[PDB]
Amino acid sequence: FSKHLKEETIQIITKASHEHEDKSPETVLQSAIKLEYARLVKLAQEDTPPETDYRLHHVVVYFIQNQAPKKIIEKTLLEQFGDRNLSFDERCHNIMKVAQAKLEMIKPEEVNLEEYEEWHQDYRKFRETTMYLIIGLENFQRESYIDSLLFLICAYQNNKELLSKGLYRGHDEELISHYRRECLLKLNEQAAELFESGEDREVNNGLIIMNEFIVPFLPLLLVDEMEEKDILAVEDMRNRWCSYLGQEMEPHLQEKLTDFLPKLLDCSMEIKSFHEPPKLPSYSTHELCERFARIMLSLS
Ligand code: NA
Repeated sequence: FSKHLKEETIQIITKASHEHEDKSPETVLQSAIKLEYARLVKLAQEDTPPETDYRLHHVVVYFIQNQAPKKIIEKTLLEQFGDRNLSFDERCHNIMKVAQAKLEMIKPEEVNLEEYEEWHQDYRKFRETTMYLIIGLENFQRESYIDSLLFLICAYQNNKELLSKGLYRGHDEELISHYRRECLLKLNEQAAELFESGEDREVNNGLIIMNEFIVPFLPLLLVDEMEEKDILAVEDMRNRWCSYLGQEMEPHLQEKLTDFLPKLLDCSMEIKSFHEPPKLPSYSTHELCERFARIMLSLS
């Protein structure tokens, strides 16, 4: 469904046609599927730099690395060669009709439809998780920590869920953990700087950060005693806000602090924030790959 994929599909069909004297669409389609699978296996096998992730380029690379059933990969490839955008060109039109014909013949014994859809839903979630991560890091790099946090929280949770299904399902946990934690710490420091400002408008914004973002999401860093850097980060944030009470405070500011400080100190009763995830924009595969590369090359 892309210029790159449509042209890659036509190119592989033409290369397939040269493999046998018989040029029937049934013969060519079988050779084209074998050639395309081999092309995607090569991508799946490649050791790539951090800015490139061939799982983002094609669902079948994700399926290979995650050891999806062969018949599920085969049906996915048949759907590629049966796509209506192959319908105009003389080289691919009759192959496309043969692929559409074979898709109808597959029996539920060969491909369970719910299993097929589950695999494609995993890949959809992997792409969504990647975009949450991209936007989270793009905002982090711009020092826009509120937008960064909400997207990184979603990337982190999605990713843990994906990786519960298998090792090749998701993204580097250390990377997302680091930026989720650093984002909370930076946003907390921004809140404290505003709280100290002595300008009522800036103080109010610091308090919005604490009441709307830091206190509600603090439990996320406490869910796992094994995540020691997360636990240490929470203690550092709690220490920062208690330190104001080590000397006399102006009474109005003290009241605003102790309005939220008990909930910062013990968030065990409100582990779920019920906050809605931010919405993702629409995106192409090319855009997903380009933006992933760009943020990986811009890490700070
Ligand atoms: Na890579």
